[PDB]
Amino acid sequence: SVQTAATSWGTVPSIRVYTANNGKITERCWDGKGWYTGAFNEPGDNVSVTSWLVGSAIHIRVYASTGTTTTEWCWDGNGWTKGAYTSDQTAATSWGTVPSIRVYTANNGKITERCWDGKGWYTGAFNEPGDNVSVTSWLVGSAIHIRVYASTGTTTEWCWDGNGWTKGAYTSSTVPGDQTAATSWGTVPSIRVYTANNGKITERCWDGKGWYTGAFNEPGDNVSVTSWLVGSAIHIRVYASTGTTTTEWCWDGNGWTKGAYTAT
Repeated sequence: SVQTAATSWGTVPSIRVYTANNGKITERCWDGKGWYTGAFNEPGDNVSVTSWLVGSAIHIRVYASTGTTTTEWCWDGNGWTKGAYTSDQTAATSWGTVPSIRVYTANNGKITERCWDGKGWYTGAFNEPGDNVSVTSWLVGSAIHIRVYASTGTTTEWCWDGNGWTKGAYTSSTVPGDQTAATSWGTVPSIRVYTANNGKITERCWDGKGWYTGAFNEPGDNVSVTSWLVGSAIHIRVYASTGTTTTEWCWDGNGWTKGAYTAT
């Protein structure tokens, strides 16, 4: 299967899905006005994405990986520029507006972190075993809360609450080498952790009071996910991948419906 990562922003919204097929990562945009190919094209077998907003514009970071080489590609409004990231399988997330970017790298079963406080990159304290990694985070107004999902060749949530990593209460039924995705929203928060286990992606949910299996159930060997808020209404977009097929599935508070993105 192809490998996919996605990001969204704004209440329109605008969604960016980056699909790595045979060493060439390709973009597919959605400005609320149709799916159209984007100006992003770089070499890569793996890609993870994150984005924030500064002012009325967007800033996208896209982390392409080949072997053990991870080159960052920036969109500060002005073209796709090479980044200053040095360090395969990766997962990125941001917060604030400086911003602050963590990029967890599940190179060779040991997940390692690279942090950006705005003043250069520096290796972070995170060092946990696992083949696949996903990440999500959220702000409470002062404290950042990161949830890192490590899957040994069993998925183990790791929790940073502004003070030391601690093992999380995530429970799910996985298969060897399973592939995971995650998104979050709200202050509670609400977490949706999707895992790909031999062509059948499942959902595990946490509204703040006990994990529980979600309603989502579709076919796929890879999952990416993103969400956004229209009011207190959350809209999630999950991208399942099999071969080159990539079917978009949409939650809009009203059951799981198919999505406008082509299978491709």
